[PDB]
Amino acid sequence: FANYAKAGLLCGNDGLPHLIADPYGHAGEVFIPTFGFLYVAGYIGYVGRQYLIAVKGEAKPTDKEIIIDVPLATKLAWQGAGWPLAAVQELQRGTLLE
Amino acid sequence: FIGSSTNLIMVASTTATLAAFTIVDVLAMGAAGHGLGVGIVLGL
Amino acid sequence: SLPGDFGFDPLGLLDPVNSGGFIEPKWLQYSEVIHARWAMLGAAGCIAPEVLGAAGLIPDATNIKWFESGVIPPAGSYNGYWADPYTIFFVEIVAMQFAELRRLQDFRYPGSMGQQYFLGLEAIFKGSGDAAYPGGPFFNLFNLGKTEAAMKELKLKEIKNGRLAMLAMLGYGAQAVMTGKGPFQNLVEHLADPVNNNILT
Amino acid sequence: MKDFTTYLSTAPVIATIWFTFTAGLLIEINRYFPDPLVF
Amino acid sequence: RPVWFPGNPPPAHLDGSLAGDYGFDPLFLGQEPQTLKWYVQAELVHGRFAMLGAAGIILTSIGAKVGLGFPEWYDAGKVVVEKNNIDFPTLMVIQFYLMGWAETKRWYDFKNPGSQADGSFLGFTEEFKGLENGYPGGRFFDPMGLSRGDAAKYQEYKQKEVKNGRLAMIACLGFAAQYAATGKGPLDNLADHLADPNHVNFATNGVSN
Amino acid sequence: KVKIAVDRNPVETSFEKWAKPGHFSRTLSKGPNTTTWIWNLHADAHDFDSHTSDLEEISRKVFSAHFGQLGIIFIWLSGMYFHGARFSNYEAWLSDPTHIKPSAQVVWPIVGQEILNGDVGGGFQGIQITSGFFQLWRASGITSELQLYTTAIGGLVMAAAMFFAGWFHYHKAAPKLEWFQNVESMLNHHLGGLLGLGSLAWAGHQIHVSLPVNKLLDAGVDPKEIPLPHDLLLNRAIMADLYPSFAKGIAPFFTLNWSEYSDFLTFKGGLNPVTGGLWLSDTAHHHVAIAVLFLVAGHMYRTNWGIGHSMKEILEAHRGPFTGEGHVGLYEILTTSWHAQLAINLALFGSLSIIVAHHMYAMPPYPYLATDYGTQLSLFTHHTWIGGFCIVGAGAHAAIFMVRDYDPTNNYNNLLDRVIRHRDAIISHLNWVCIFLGFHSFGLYIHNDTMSALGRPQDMFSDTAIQLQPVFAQWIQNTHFLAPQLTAPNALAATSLTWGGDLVAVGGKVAMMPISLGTSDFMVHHIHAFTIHVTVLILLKGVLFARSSRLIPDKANLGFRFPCDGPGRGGTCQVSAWDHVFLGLFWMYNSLSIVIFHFSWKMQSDVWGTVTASGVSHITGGNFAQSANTINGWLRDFLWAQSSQVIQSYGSALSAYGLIFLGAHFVWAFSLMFLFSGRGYWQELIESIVWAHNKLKVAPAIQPRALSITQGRAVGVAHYLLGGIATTWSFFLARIIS
Ligand SMILES: CC1=C[C@H](O)CC(C)(C)[C@H]1/C=C/C(C)=C/C=C/C(C)=C/C=C/C=C(C)/C=C/C=C(C)/C=C/C1=C(C)C[C@H](O)CC1(C)C
Ligand SMILES: CC1=C[C@H](O)CC(C)(C)[C@H]1/C=C/C(C)=C/C=C/C(C)=C/C=C/C=C(C)/C=C/C=C(C)/C=C/C1=C(C)C[C@H](O)CC1(C)C
Ligand SMILES: CC1=C(/C=C/C(C)=C/C=C/C(C)=C/C=C/C=C(C)/C=C/C=C(C)/C=C/C2=C(C)CCCC2(C)C)C(C)(C)CCC1
Ligand SMILES: CC1=C(/C=C/C(C)=C/C=C/C(C)=C\C=C\C=C(C)\C=C\C=C(C)\C=C\C2=C(C)CCCC2(C)C)C(C)(C)CCC1
Repeated sequence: FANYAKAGLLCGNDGLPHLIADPYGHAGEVFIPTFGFLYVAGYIGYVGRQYLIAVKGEAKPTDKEIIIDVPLATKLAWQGAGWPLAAVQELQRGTLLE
Repeated sequence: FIGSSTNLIMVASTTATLAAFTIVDVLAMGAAGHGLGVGIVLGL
Repeated sequence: SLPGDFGFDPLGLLDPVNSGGFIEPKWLQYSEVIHARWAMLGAAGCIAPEVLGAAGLIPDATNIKWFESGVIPPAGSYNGYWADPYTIFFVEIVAMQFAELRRLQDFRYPGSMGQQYFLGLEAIFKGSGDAAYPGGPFFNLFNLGKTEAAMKELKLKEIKNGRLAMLAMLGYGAQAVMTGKGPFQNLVEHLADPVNNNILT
Repeated sequence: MKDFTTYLSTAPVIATIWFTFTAGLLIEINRYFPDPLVF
Repeated sequence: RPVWFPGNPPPAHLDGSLAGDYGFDPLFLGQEPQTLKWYVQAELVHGRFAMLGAAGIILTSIGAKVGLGFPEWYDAGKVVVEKNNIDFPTLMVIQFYLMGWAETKRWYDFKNPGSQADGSFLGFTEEFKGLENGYPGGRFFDPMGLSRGDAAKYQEYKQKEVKNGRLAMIACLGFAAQYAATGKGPLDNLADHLADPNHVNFATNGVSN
Repeated sequence: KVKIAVDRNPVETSFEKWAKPGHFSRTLSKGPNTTTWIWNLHADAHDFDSHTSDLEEISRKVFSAHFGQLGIIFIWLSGMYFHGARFSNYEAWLSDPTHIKPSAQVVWPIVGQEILNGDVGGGFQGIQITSGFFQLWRASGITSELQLYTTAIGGLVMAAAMFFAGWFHYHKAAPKLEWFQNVESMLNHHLGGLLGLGSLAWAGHQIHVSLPVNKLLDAGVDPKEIPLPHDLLLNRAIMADLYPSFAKGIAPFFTLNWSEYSDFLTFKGGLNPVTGGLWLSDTAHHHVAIAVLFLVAGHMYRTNWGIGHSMKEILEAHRGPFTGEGHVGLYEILTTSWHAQLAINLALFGSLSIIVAHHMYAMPPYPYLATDYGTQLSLFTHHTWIGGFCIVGAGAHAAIFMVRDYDPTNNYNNLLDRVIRHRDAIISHLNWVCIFLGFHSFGLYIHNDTMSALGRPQDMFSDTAIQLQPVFAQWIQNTHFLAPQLTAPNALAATSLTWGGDLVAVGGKVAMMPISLGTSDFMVHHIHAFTIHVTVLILLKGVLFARSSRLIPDKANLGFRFPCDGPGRGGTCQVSAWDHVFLGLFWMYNSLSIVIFHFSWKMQSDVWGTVTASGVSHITGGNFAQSANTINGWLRDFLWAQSSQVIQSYGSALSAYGLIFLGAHFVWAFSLMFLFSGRGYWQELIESIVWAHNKLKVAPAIQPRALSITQGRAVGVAHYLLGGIATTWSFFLARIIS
């Protein structure tokens, strides 16, 4: 309770903290977290993209969806840290779309 | 122990059932007479 | 081919057609013998104090029943020992680990225990092709059964003293649970009044 | 053990060795930073 | 040749070529030859740290059991810290830097034979060579040059080193499981056992452990 | 010549096949092209008959599979003991049963879950268990946790041994077909060793450990102060003191003076008044008799000596005029088909688990069982379920035999043939009887609802207005309470208080009391009997026409598990035996659900409650007889009124039940998506989504495919059951605990 009073959330006639979702009194409620997600989700997605494409050219790709090449994935895992800088550059370059 | 109405009946029921022969027949009709006799003693 | 064969197998165990695991001719002749050899140790070992003590050679302390020695604490434990019964059981485990597993490695590989050094004894522990009957200067110092005939008969002699001593142990136990006395106190009391000191009583 | 490791790198095994990791991580962070509605 | 479990033959992947090779990998861990090249260094370092550590306790402990000055290995970290000027967090961080450096360089010799050899450092070229996975040698690691002496003389030491290594690793963990079960120093655990060995065992207090 | 036959080392033990999913079939071994592969390999994982034609390999697989199962179950049993030792209130519970709630689960302190650790007594904070272990433990004579720990470690070892056993008997020493076919020997050994020596040795535990320790506890003496159960063995002075006949030892046994053992081997019946459970003495004598019965029974069949019956002989003997050749051919079937055996065994197990529920309902065999209403409702509902499922399974496999194993040419059987030749009469008659039953059961409730709505209570089916008395049942109840006087003289009280009088109560709560039977009970039983008959209709129809019908004569070739044979013949949706099992599961759920609702309402209204000044206040005040005659009464007096405690369970220890209450509705409703739809839609949906993937170069190699029609049905029924059952589960437990 003390740590929402220090955070300074808006509490209604209910007595419960409601949230603010547009602009700057209450940025951290949604506006910051929001990026958090789009990053880590974009991270997961782009790693998964770089895996499936990296397999694609190897006779039978379907085996690598099941008996997953772990040491391939764990290298793509770290590579997928800087993904928006790659994701942008790939949209530029024009290898992003079929 | 070789005396009472418990034993008198047990020995009578065994020799009666056996009279009605290799290895397998004796242990069967012996367990018949004992399978018989026990109820007579726990009865009377 | 096995000694002690008087043809007694109601339960088709030694039948070699489609055998597996521990229902193996080679295996069971082994067990029976090692069983025999232990059983004879236990038979003579369980009674000896009760006898020799009664004989008045052994002091008042030592002259205990077999189950009062500290094997089964609730039935009685001894005191006057080099140590407690658990500091013993460890000295046992290490030894019986060595001397049972070695014996397993002759069973598993005939030649083995001959090659890999063991303080000069590796020379001794060569085996005899037959597992149960290893021999050599360690386990046959007097080179007895010098002929194939005299051996086969000694192998006859062994199994029968054994089988007897195994039943004797089945004796001393089943006897001790019902009596609550040692099978030598049971024997002398049975010499004194055969019909009063009995199962039926 | 080339074979044993391929099995450990099977889909259902990886998923589980991955989820116990990203579950712990989220239980862990909720311990030392308890009860978040901001950050 | 001699083996861990006499009679049972040793597994193929063990040649009798490596120091302390007694056909012992009952769990097929070090089968793929690279993953064993990795374990032969873990084992060496583990044993070298364990040896320094065992020598490290075995001398403090007699030093404490010879004159009432030195502290017991358990409560001898705080005694170093509190008494003397120094802090914990920084040591722990300083350590991590130096050990970090020292390791991160050994780290890139496992994957690359003669990597750090390139002089890419302080011009020190020939001192950071390969040689043999586990023995780096040169003027630093083997100053006296037993490394560059004789074929047999050095082969026998590999043997000595791994064995002492494996005994110190045991020894160390006893120190650690003996303080635990009895709450005393390893020359109080040793004095109590010499005076009355038949009674002062595990059988008393030290359970199955 | 019944003998030990084994193959040596039939299968090597390296991980070469682990690393190859779907090794077991030539089809799946090729790998996945589509995602359907993934499902198939789990679907057919245990289906050994389709893998191989060799009955040997199948036979080796099946029990090793059973050793694995038994290992798992031991590990499970190990679990409960350990927690009962480590994380429980049992010692606190072994000192004031009445005022401590049984608990053997603790939550960790994170994420608000702490609230689940409720005020359960004995100075311990936790989850109240309803498994009934605490009473088992008291019945077994367990006094301290240490004992529970030791039992736990033993179960873990046994788990290891069973796992070892299962690897062994497949990889080192796999038994030969001959072996598995020694039915007479198997039967004899299972009857005499397993059941016989099992209950004999147990009865040993009961006579040497349970009976003494129980009397001292019921006496009231502190459990810590109670002598240890081995000292009862070596000091029989304590046993002599507790029951006198021990002084004479095993002499009265051999001399046939058994009447001297009347101290601890009784026939009293009723309940122990101080504990609300059956006499342990009755139970000890029960197991003693049963052991002898089974032991002698297990010496019926011929083995390695002339003596004994042969199964085939008894079967071939038993024939008559109406049936023709009768039982002939059945032995050969039941020695070559696992499915047929599975079918038999599931029917009778299932039936057994339900009779176990009832008999445990009516005759609480454990201490302070009866008065732990949570435990009693949990156990009866549980055991009623698993029975339910097993019975449907019996039907399923019966059909599987019917399709895959039946071969008249090779293995002829006439009973079966005659059954097949008049199936139409059987199914038509079952149809009729079911419509009958449906009308004259449901119709009665609708009639009542209408009369009640139209203001005509005097015209209703009820004790007040209409009387439909259970005259037979009342007769049998009459005969049961008068039996101890006439037909069972040596028996002191009745088997159960729900027949006799003598209302026995413990700790101010009702343990048991006479159950009145009126019109409402007349109703619900006939509903049941309706539901069972419908379920039987579906499943029997399924099994009898599995092979062929008028629509699809060659159904047998198409399989046990298959969707349809197209929109032809007017449309052939759900023709397969599987689909019958499918629909059978829903009706089974229906039937079983009314039973447990019947149980819960019955118990709270007419039986359970508190005991005041020479009088009884029931939990729901005897509303049953008057309310359960209309649908509205269930809707309101049972559902609506009782759901109160679950719906406000928030903010408490019971809140998890509210969460599971909602979650189970969710999952139930979620099933309907699968049940109501078809994969045609889903596959096109998937076409569009796949487009989207391909557009961004994120298409999978394993081609995404909608579930099969069959899988859609399986997922549907599974989520339907899980949702329904879990909702009733959260309901009862929160209700009865609060
Ligand atoms: C063969 C056959 C055939 C067909 O087919 C069928 C049938 C008939 C069934 C089968 C069977 C038979 C039989 C019965 C057998 C038996 C055996 C035995 C009993 C053994 C023992 C065996 C036994 C044994 C070894 C034993 C041993 C022992 C010992 C060492 C002892 C020790 C001791 C001593 C001294 C002292 C201390 O204080 C104590 C102790 C520690 C204790
Ligand atoms: C190897 C070798 C080598 C080289 O070359 C040479 C040499 C050295 C000589 C050798 C050695 C040897 C040896 C060691 C031996 C041993 C033996 C024994 C001990 C036996 C026993 C043996 C033993 C035995 C039989 C035993 C038996 C017993 C019996 C019957 C018993 C009886 C009884 C009973 C039950 C009961 C009662 O109440 C009592 C009585 C009456 C008492
Ligand atoms: C009647 C009859 C018959 C037969 C039948 C039979 C075949 C029967 C059988 C029966 C049997 C076959 C039985 C058995 C039984 C057994 C038992 C009853 C057991 C018991 C046990 C116990 C109680 C023990 C205990 C102990 C002691 C006391 C001490 C030490 C330890 C021991 C554990 C050993 C015939 C057909 C001929 C004819 C017609 C009629
Ligand atoms: C700010 C904000 C807001 C608003 C927002 C909005 C209004 C938005 C819009 C938006 C939009 C209007 C969007 C659009 C989009 C488009 C497109 C066209 C997309 C695309 C995508 C893609 C192409 C992706 C890719 C990828 C990646 C990158 C990674 C992972 C994998 C993947 C392949 C998925 C709110 C108030 C709510 C809250 C607060 C803040």
